[PDB]
Amino acid sequence: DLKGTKTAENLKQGFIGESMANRRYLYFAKRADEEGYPEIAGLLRSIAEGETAHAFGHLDFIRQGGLTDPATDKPIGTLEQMIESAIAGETYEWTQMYPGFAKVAREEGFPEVAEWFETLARAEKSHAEKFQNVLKQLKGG
Amino acid sequence: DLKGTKTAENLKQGFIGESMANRRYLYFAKRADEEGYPEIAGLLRSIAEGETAHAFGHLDFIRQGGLTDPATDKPIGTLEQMIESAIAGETYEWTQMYPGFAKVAREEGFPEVAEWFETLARAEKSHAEKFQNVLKQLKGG
Ligand SMILES: [Cl-]
Ligand SMILES: [Cl-]
Repeated sequence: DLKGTKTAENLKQGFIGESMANRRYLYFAKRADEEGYPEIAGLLRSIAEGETAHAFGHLDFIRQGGLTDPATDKPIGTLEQMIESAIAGETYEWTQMYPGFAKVAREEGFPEVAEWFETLARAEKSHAEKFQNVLKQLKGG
Repeated sequence: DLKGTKTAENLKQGFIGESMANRRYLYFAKRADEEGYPEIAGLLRSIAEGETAHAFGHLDFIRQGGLTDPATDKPIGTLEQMIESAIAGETYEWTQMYPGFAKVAREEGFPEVAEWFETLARAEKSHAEKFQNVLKQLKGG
């Protein structure tokens, strides 16, 4: 009964925010590492494990409710569906999103940012190919 | 020169998507684990390390450009700023976001989802307190 509800939206938003929180806190922990704050770094890493649990619990409800992947709007019920979601998102990123970001970065006078986005387009293409090979393995039984 | 540009927006969007990709792929790897696909699971985990590198590189450009944290719109130049960003986001989540999500979940007839959001409000309150104690440690020199 979750499809089309505000609660469906809120689970998706929760997933986005918890995902960012884990990345942010681990990035902050690396700064603590460099500067010599190991107890702060360790606390950041442990809090980040909390954010993993929160993100994964949001995804559990999203699937239990027949809602789609926050990133791709594809189903993620089965493992094969999960890999198809990965392929769809990767294809978008390597063919469309990162090339477009690189072009705009060049247009706006940020060539180093553009080369980073071009690196990421190539990297996401490789990810897409790896996930396509996974799907072939799963569909072959 | 990045402030107010499309490239600033694109770095922020890139960070969001890479953050979700790492969480998604690790969630998918746990399903592969359970079902008995260890080579798929290991590949998912390795691809997820790629997404960490991509997310962190987006954050590097965001900081090098004097842009704010995608999650909180607070600066993240210094370690103290990073902890202040964590406190701001956590305060929002525990006081405002998760309580509101829980109330809406109850209004819409999803009591189990509501109890999950109430658990997360309490958890984020604890995170906020831990980060406040970190900031006190840093400001005390
Ligand atoms: Cl420390
Ligand atoms: Cl396998």
